[PDB]
Formats: sequence, C-alpha cells, structure tokens
Amino acid sequence: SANPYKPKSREVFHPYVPAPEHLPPPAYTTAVLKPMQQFIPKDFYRDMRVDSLRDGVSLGSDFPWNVTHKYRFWRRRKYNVQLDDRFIRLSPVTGVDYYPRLNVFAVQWREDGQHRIRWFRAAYGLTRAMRAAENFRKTLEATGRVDNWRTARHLRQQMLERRQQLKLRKKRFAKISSGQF
Amino acid sequence: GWSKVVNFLNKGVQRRPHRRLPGQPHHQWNMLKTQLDQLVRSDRLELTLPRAHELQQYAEELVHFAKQNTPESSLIVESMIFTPAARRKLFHELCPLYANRPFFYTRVVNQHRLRMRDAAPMAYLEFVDRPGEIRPARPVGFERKQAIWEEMQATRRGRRQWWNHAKKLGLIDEETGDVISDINALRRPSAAEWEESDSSPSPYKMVAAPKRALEPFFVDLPPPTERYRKQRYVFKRFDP
Amino acid sequence: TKHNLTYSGRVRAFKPPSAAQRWEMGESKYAWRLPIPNLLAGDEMQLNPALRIDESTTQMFPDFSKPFFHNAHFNFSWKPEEVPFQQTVKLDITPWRR
Amino acid sequence: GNFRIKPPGVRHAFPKLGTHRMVMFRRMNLLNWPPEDASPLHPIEPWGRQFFVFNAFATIDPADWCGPRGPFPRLPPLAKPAPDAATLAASPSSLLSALRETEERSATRTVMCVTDFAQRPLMFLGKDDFRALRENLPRIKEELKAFKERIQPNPVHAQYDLRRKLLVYPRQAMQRLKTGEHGGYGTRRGTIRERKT
Amino acid sequence: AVPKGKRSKHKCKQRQLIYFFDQFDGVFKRRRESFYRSFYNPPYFSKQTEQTSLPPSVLRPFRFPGFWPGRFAFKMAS
Amino acid sequence: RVNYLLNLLNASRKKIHEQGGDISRVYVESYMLNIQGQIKRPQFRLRMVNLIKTWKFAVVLRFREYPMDEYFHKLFILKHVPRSLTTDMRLALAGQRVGLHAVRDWYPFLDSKT
Amino acid sequence: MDHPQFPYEPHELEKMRDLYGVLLKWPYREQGQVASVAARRASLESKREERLTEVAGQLKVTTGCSDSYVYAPSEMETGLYREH
Amino acid sequence: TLYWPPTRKDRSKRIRLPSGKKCFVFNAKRDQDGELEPVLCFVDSQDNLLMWFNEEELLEFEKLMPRLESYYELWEEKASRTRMVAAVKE
Amino acid sequence: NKVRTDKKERKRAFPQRGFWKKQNFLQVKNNTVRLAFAVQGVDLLKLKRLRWGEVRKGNTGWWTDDYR
Amino acid sequence: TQDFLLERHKPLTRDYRYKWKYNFRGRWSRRIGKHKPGIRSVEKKIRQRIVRIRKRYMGQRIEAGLPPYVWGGPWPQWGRKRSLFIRGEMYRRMLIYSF
Repeated sequence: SANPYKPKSREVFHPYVPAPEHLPPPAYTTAVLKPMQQFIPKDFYRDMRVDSLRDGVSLGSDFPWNVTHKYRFWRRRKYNVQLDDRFIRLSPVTGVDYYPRLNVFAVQWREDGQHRIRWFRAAYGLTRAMRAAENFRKTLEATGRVDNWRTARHLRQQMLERRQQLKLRKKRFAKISSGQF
Repeated sequence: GWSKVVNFLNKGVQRRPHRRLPGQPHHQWNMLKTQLDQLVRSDRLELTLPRAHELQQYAEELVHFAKQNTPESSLIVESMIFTPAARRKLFHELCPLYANRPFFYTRVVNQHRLRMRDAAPMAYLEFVDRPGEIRPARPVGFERKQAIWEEMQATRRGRRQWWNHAKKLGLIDEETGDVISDINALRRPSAAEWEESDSSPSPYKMVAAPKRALEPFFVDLPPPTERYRKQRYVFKRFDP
Repeated sequence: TKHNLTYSGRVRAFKPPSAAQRWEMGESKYAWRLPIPNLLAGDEMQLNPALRIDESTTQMFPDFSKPFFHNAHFNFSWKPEEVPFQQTVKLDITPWRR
Repeated sequence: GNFRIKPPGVRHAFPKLGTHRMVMFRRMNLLNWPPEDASPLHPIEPWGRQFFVFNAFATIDPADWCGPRGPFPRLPPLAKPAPDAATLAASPSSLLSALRETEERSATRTVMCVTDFAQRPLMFLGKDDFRALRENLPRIKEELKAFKERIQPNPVHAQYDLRRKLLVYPRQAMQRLKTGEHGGYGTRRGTIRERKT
Repeated sequence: AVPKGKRSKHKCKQRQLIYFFDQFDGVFKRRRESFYRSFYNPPYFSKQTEQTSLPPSVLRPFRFPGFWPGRFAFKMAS
Repeated sequence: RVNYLLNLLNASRKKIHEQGGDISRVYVESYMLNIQGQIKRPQFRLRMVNLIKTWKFAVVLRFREYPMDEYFHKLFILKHVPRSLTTDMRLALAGQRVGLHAVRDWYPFLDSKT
Repeated sequence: MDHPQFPYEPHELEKMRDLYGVLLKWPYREQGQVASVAARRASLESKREERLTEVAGQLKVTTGCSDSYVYAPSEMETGLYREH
Repeated sequence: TLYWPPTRKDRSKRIRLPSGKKCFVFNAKRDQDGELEPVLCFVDSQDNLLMWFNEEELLEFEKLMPRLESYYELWEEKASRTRMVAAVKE
Repeated sequence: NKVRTDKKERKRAFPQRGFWKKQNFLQVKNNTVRLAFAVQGVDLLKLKRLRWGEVRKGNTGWWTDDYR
Repeated sequence: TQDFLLERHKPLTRDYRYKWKYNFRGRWSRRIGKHKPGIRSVEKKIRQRIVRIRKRYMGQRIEAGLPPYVWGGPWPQWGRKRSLFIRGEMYRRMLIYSF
C-alpha cells in the first residue's frame, strides 16, 4: 500500500558513515607520496580503499563490484552485453497494474468520483492481456471517462446530464426552498 | 472382482480405434512420439501387447512418409520424431532398406507370457528385414520376382499356382508359352543403390566387413552400446 | 574414496577456506614472478601458473571486445583493464511517470 | 578426458558443478580415452567438433583374420602375450603386479581422429587422406557455394499464414475465475470512507 | 445398509464353488492355454538376470523317459 | 503367493525322484489345509480403529505313485493322459526330434481326436 | 542468431502452439525474424536516441628481467589487491 | 526418388580418397531441425555415412589444417622411434 | 524412526498404487561414488556387474570375447 | 483464394494430435503449477523447452572447450529490485565497520 510511512525518495541510499569520533587519523595517512621521497606503510591500500567508501558519494567507478568480493557473483558477471531497464510486467500507461495471485492485468481509474477497476486475464497471453489493458485505459481517456484526463469538450458534454439530474433533484425538494411545509 | 462382468459390460460395445494411454492427449502424443523415436533407434522394443499394437501404426506412418521425400512429408516426419539420432537412422538406413517395400515395415510378436511383477502380457515390436529380427522378412521387388520364378521352376504345382500372377510379373515368355530362362534380364536399378553417374595399396586401406568397413588399426574402446553405462536401478532404501 | 565422499547423510560438503587461500600466511598470486622464489626453485620446480592449466577443463581464450563470461579464465574478484568499458544499467522503476 | 590417476590431495581438483558434473560423469567411463600420447584436442565452431592426432595400435594382417564375430566386428590387435604363470611365480614381483600384468601392444600407426563435443570418435583419417582433402579443398568451396543457391525457404511458413487468413480459427475461453455468493458484473467499485479523526 | 442375518456355511460353500468356476473360466484356463502355447518358442531370457541365470537355451526337455523311443545320451568319446 | 505351493511341489517331486519313485506316474490325490493363525495390525480410520489380518496357513499334499497296471488302465484304456506329456509329444513331433514311427507310436495318446 | 523471448507476441505464441512439434527443435533464426527480440531492440535504440580482426584477448605480460624489475619492492605487506 | 543415397543431380562428383573413403557435397537434413543445408559428406568404402561438415565448420577446419600437418610429422617420428625400440628389444 | 516409536506404520495399513523411486538423486549419488573410485583406477560398476567366479581385467567383456 | 476455398486440403503436420484444448486443469484437481481451472496456457511450456535447448547448446560448447562466448542481444529484465547495488552498499558498510 502507498503508506504515509514509506520514505519519500525511492533511490538507493548510501549514507555517510562517520568513524568513532575519538579515533586518531588512520595509519595510511602517514604515507609520504612525493615521487622523490616515498614511504608506503603497511596495509596502505587495504585501509585506504575501504576508507574511501566512507563519504557515500565516491563509491568507485565499478561499484558495487569493487566491494563485492564473493566469487558467487563474479562467476555470473558477463561482459559486453546489452541489458533491459524495465521489468517485463510494468506498463508505461498510468493505471495499469498486475495482480499475480489472480493472474490478471488490472486497469484502475476514477470516473465521476467513483474508483473503478477492470480485470484482463493473462492466461490468454501476457502481451495480449497487457496490451488489452493499455488499449482500454487509452479508450477511457479518449472518451473522457477518466476525470483527470478530461478535456473542456468532455466537461461540457457531461454538464448536460449533470443539469438534468440536478433539475430532477430540485423538483424533488421544491417544497422546502419555497417556504411551505 | 467377477470375470463375467467383462462380458456383461461389453455386451453391445465397440472397440476403440485408438487405445488410450494414461494422461491427457498431449501427454499421450508425447509418449507415443518418444517411444517411436526409441523404436527407430533400437530396431525392436519389448512392450506390452496393447502398447506394441498402438505404436505399430505410428511406426508405419513414419516410414511411409519418410520414403516420399517431399518437403511436406519431411515436415510430417519432423513433427513425428524427436532426436537427431532417430532422424539419421530413419533416413539413412530404414528408407534405403525399405526403398522397394510398398508397406508393412513392422511386426508385433506376442510373447505368450505374463510379466512377473504385474502379470502384464508381453510382446515385441520390431522393424522388419533388420539383422537379428525374430523371423525372416519376405522379399520385395526383383527379389520377389526371383523367389516366385524359383518356386515355379521347382515343381509343376508351383507353375500352375503362380501362372496367372507370373503373366503380370513378366516371368512368362509369350513366344514359347513357358517360363523365361534368364531372370537376370528383369534386373533394374533400385533407389537403394548409388547411381553410377559419378563414372588398394594404401597403408590405411579399409578392410571389408559384413556391416561396416573396418579400419586397419586398433583403438581401445568398447562398442558404442558398452562405452557409457550406469546402474540400471539404484536401490531406494525403506525408511521405517 | 578420501574426501570426495561424505560418509553420513550430509549431501553437500562444507569445507572452510584453506590456509593458502587465506590472505595472511596465504599464497600470493604474483609471488611466482619474484626473484627469491625463482632462485630457490632451481630446476626442481617451475613456478609459472600457466603450466598447471588443465587442458580438458579450460576453454579457449575469447576476444575481449565481444560478449564473454568472466569465470572462464580470470579466477579473481576484479575486472581486468584490458576488458573494455562496461555499461552500467540502472532499473527504471517508474516508467509510467515518464 | 584424461584424468590424473592416483592424483595428490583428498578431493577432486577439477570442477564438478554445472555441466562439468555430467562432463566428468561421462569421462569417468573411458579412463584410457583419449590415448595417453595423443596431441592436444582442438575444437572448431559452431558445434564443437574436435581434431587430434595420435599413434594407434597395429592390427593383425587381415589375411590371418578368422573373420567377423558378434554385432561389432573388429580386427584383433597385434599384441605380445603376457608372461606365463610359472615365469611370474619365479619372478620377484608381488602377486598384485603379477595378476595385473597384461599384453604389450605397439602404438605405431599415426592417424587423426575427429570427435564431437564429447570426444566421441566420428572418423579417422591418415596422412594420405588428409593431403588429398587438402588438395581438393578449392573445388569443395565452389561446390558448397553452388549447392547453397539451391536452398529454398520452407513453404509451411506461408501455408500457415494462408490458412490463418482463410479458415475458421476457434479461440476457447480460459481462466473463468469463479465467484461465491457475490457475482461478477465486469467491473469493480472502490468504497468511499470519511475520515473518523 | 447392512446384512440382516449371518450367511450360512451351506451358502458360503455354494459361493466358494461358484467363484471357483468364475475364476477358473475367466483367468486360469486362459493363462494355462497361453503358457502351454508359449512352449513352441525358446524360453524367455531376461537380460537383467544374466548375472545369475543359466546361458540362453532353446531346447525344451522331454520329461517322460518311459515314452521316449530315441537315444537319451551319447557314448563317451575318446 | 502361489510360489509357496510351487516350492512345495518342486521339493516333493525332487524328493520322490531321489527316493526312486517314478515322477511320470505320481499324482496329487488329495490336499489338507491347516490354519495356524493370523497376524493383526491396527488400521486407524475416521471414527474407529480396525484390525487387518494377514493369514498363516499350512498345506499338506498327498502324492501317490500309481502302480503300472493302474497307469496302463488310466492312460491307455480311459485316455486320461497328462497334458504335459501330450505337449511334450507334440513338441517332439513338431521339432522332428523323433522318427516318423513316433506318430503311430504315440497315436493312442497324442491328441483329442486320435 | 535469436530465438523467441518470453513474453511472446500473440502471433508468435499462437504459431508455436500450433506447430509445437516442428518449430521448437531449433528455434534459432537470423536477426530480425523474431518479433519479440526485434521490438525490444527497437525500443532500446529509441531510448538510446532519447538519451543522446578477431584476436584473443590477453593480459599484458607481468614478468621482467631488468634490475628495475628484480630489485623492486615486493609490496606484499602493502595490501595490493590486484594480484597478477 | 529417395533423399539418401542422393541421386545423380542431388550430389556433386565424388572425391575418392586413397583409403577407400569418399567425400562429396550435397544438401543434408541437418541434425538440429532437419532443414536442408549444404554439407561436405564422408562415406566409407561400403558407402556408409560417417559424418559431414558445414561451410563454417569446413572453413575452421581449413584454418587449423596446417598445424595438423606438423602434428602428423611429429607423431610419425614418435611412431618410428617406438618401432626402433621394438626392434632393439626383439 | 529406527526405534519404531513414531506412527509411520499407520499409513502402511492402507494400499498405495506405487512409490517414487528418486532415481535422479540416487543416480547422482551413485555417479559421485563411481567418480571417486574411478579417479583412483577402480571400476566399481564393473565389479558390481561381474558374475560369480568371473574375472575381467581392464575394461573388457563379451565384446572382447567376440573380437579375440 | 476462391480456388483454395473450393479445394479440400490436409493438415500441414501431425501437431493436431496434441489437442491443446484438452490440456486442462479441473476445478478440484490438485494445483500443479499456478494454472487456474480450465484450459492451460502453453507460454511456460514453450519457455521451458527453449531453455532446455539453449542450456544443451551452451553445455555442449563448455564440454568442447570452445571460447566462453554468449549471445549479446537484448536480455529482458525479469526482476524489479536493485539487489546488486543494495547488497553492495551493505558490504561497503560491513567493510567500514571492520576497518
């Protein structure tokens, strides 16, 4: 559910992790890196390459592979491959969602204040069901059955039946507005 | 149960043209195709009598359509078969072997014994005219002509009994009214032979052998049926 | 059978990393190129790891400019510089918004 | 696949996970194959056929051959018999080795073997056959080019489209999700609730 | 529904005989006939019993020597 | 479970042959069944616990070696011939393991019509 | 080459269902003859636009003979991670 | 007419190698799906199939061929030395 | 369990048509054992298949008998 | 087209013996997979068979020892979560804690 307690941003957070506040400068800071006068202490690279990840910004040009040491994932890494960016069950059309337990693509919208949903069974084919859902959503938008996407023409056309219903209501409660009863 | 109930419940019932195997139709079709592939690869399968009777028709269909050699029949055979080994065996051995056989390329033999474990009647289903066949295949084509000619010459009864068929076959000489003398005159090239339009001292010359040419050297490898093997059944232990 | 079998109901053998595989007191993967090890080797030992490659297990070298697996011949947890620049793909979690 | 028989260590030093598991389960049947003195196997694309060169065992002269026997006829190798029981008993060798002694063969016939991806042999060629193929190569390329032009696309691809265009194609119903007391009407409605705060 | 009384020994014997004839004529006669017809072929040799079975054979013995008019064994060679 | 009876029959035939009886004229004259008991096992069901039984029985068979006169009167006069013997005769004739005289020799016992 | 990518376009699904026993032995075909892969390729190309001899690879030689190499620090205490 | 053995026009002129083996070109039902494709076929002295090479396979084989000559030479020398050992050891 | 304190005998009082054989898992285990033996030069499967009193040295059998 | 409609034709293959409309799950049948009662789709079946073919080919190349090449084309995204980068951040934090 779209809770009020989820975080605002959906990004992957890399917080700044400060060291215990009273530790002195680490060992690798004693290194002298002048080309004419060199001293590289013990564990210089080991300490410094981990200290560099502290700020949470300079994560490394190869992140997260520069911190992933387990060979389980390196054994799976591929090179010179082109990858997609979108989960196959996500539609760019607003209001289209997937219910996996039912195996349906749902279109949810609002029409005259009411919240309405329609199902499109995916057993006939995932692509067919998703495209049917998108087409239904776009048809609703075009015909003006989605409130937020309506146009001035749609509003004008709907106002006629709104007026008819309002006149019926006025005749229903005529005896009160006149001062009788 | 009671045996007479079979008669009672089959009074007024038709035999099913196809014997139905367990599972749904797609599973049944897959099973039949798999066993047809295995039958092609092995030349003979020990099955239950009903299963042999059921798979025989698909074996016959496979051979019949493989012989025709058209794209349509090739696609039919492809829809029937699964494995490249079965495809190769069929096209390169069975089709030349049956080139002159019009039909009826298989046989079913009832073993007349019940399987020990479940008392299932048993049978063999085998392609005909292959080495190791249960009984010898009868000849077709010019070989059949020669067999009938020999039978006609063996005895007068054979001549009388094949007289009319011999006329159609061309074994009767119209000039003299007797059987022809040189049956070899009726020899004609067959599809199984290599057309000769293409028209010994080497240290590695291949040696002649009944089935395949042999190399003039030895390689320490068992035959293909013995090269790779595994236990037929690993025992599953009872858990009390 | 040695340790190629477990003599119990254990199905998957667990073994901790070996001393040579550890870092401290472990075998450096570039020490075979150093002077002292080569001075001690003499003619008794050859330190080049290329000589211990199992021909029946390793694959042929691929072209680095074309799609290939990392596990074939690298056997370490880093990317060689000779492999060209790789594309970092970040998931598009809200396509509907754009 | 040329294991190291009686190797050092207490565990297999070769991969045994994934396809390698079945690779080793296959190669363990033929410890003697490929031959010990064989050249390095060289594979080629795309199906992974392999070539290698080795000296095979000489066979008896066919004139002396007793003939074919069994489902797989073969020429017996030319082998020197193993020492007799009396000789072995007199020798200082242990009973184990004495029992394990076998015949001696002569690996003196150079030949190339072509195998599939799994090292299963397909064909053996001598130097003369190899050189004849090499000489005839140029014409083979022309023949391949000529026979390529005979290729025609399969007709089922067009026939299926034609039948789809012209014939009746039923599409049965699927996934008839069932209801309980409350029936279905093609659409759903979300309830309206006022805040109780 | 349950029986209203115990079936008697007389009727149980009758049922024994009836079921014997049913099973006989439905299963046993047929199985015996098939068994005796199978004798005209060499006995089945299971390849999974090679490790312990006898070598394959085709001969079927003549089991009543008192009705055999031929020779029973050949004289020892020399 | 008929392997038990088959084992009994095979062992009895072997024993009689070893003792010197003529297997060819040994008949099963009678049988006797003697109960020994039944092992009971619980069978747990919806509303009750039942006891399923496995029987334990013994079988006594009476074999008799017919004297030669009785054997003659049975096989030759009354034509009550063992089907095993007749099948062996027919197999011998079919396989040509005996001479042509065997047909008339075995005519009194060969087939139903003969 | 390419082979059909799930989810399949309805025509592809439908054809493969009808010709299961023929088209699913070797589904590899040249680029462009598979609609499922072609559509994904085209979408990726459009997104790229919106955003805007074969030789075996070898690791460079790491051995040497010169004094500069022989008498260089071993750097085993330093924590070098890119061992090679 | 049958697909195998290929008829006159369905195959090229057969090359007879100096061991009784022949090789020719024709369109074979490839193992993957059975669709026709031109291959260099191989048969023994009794006209039994051994195997065939695709165009790409044949080009790679040609690429590797010169090295197999050197392998032939080296293993011929090895066989000669084994023969010498046998002769010395009677 | 081995001490027969469980209630697993209750189901065995009812018939069942068959039981799974776990042949994939059992064959993987068996082949692991076979590989462990074979890397040291032992043909466990051949030994298991040998007839009583049968001696076969190396990878030999009926085919060796046929061709020798 | 009229000639076709007038002529009687025959099936292209034998695949009609599958009778796919009878590949179904009953209302009370045990749940094998995520198939609802009624006719079952074949998308997953086809995907699994193609996976088997691809795996066979790649394993064959591994056994042969051919170079470790892969198909380079568009790999579809089957998951939603950025597990790689989230786990990398976790590892970064663990390394900092050890330091």
